[PDB]
Amino acid sequence: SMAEMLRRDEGLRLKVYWDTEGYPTIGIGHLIMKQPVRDMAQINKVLSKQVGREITGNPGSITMEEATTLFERDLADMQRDIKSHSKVGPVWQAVNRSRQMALENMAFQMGVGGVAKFNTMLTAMLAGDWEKAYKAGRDSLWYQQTKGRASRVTMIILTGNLESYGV
Amino acid sequence: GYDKDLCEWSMTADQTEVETQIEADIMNIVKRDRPEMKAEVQKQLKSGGVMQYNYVLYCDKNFNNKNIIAEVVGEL
Repeated sequence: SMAEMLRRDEGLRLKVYWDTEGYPTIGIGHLIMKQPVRDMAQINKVLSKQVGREITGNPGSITMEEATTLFERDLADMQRDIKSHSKVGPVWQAVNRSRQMALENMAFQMGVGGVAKFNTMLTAMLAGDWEKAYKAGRDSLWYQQTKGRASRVTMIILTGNLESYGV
Repeated sequence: GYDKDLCEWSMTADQTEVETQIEADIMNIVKRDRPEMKAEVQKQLKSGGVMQYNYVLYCDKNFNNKNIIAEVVGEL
């Protein structure tokens, strides 16, 4: 499932942390704000609206159930946007579920617009040229910056199964 | 691996304390098993982050922490 896949790749936090670009994050890779904001009063205010109850603390916490709710909403927003995208959508419809999960994993990490930048990879996947797709994904700066996760994801694209996640 | 104490703590403690512990566990496993991967692991932790490994390291009984090196840098 995507929940077990993204829990592994994104970790699980019940208290805010800041990602490598400085953005406040919580749960399973849930971006609270798309600014590099350190203001806890601002962070708490936004997170309170997102989970449905007043968050206090420096930092405050959410419950495990709130983390799951945030993830389920995040995953649906992404899945909705990946099918509708004019470039990524056609590829998603043409590949099997394992490979859809690989594209959804990338979209969760970098956004659909980020996935849309892999023109050579996506063109190769639509053509069924999995070796060229694999090589294009591992040629990228994304592979150099998050090599463990990108190795797992590109291996799905190459092989068509989920063995790189132990499945 | 699973450790009840480290699991909940890594989910809730201050980020700097948690990432100090995560990096220490990872680097200790690198030095024990694959010392030549030290520079690559350090590079990957800086460019890719370290918080995300809290679940596999402390919350997942089915993940063998010896495999954390390949989790950070890819298949060996």
